[PDB]
Amino acid sequence: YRVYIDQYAKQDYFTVGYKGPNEMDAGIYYAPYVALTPLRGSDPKNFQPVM
Amino acid sequence: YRVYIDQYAKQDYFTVGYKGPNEMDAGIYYAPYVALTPLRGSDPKNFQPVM
Repeated sequence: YRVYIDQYAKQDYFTVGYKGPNEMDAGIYYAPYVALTPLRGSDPKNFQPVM
Repeated sequence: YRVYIDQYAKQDYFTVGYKGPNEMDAGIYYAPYVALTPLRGSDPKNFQPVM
């Protein structure tokens, strides 16, 4: 058993899981799509940058 | 006669015109001044481009 802490835990528990060898056999999928595309800009009224 | 169609025609008609050899001699003038200067930008509120 790989024991991962849950550092933020409101009560107490343990969740005994499963992870197969595949990334297909999981039980939940985190599927990224686009990752942190940074945007920039500035508003010409005050000329002070936003991001 | 140079017979041009008017492809958007409400009732029907023919307009017999004139165009001289000059482009000074017409009866109406389409005078361009600037042409489709494209403009771009993005509003820093929502960061989504406008054109």
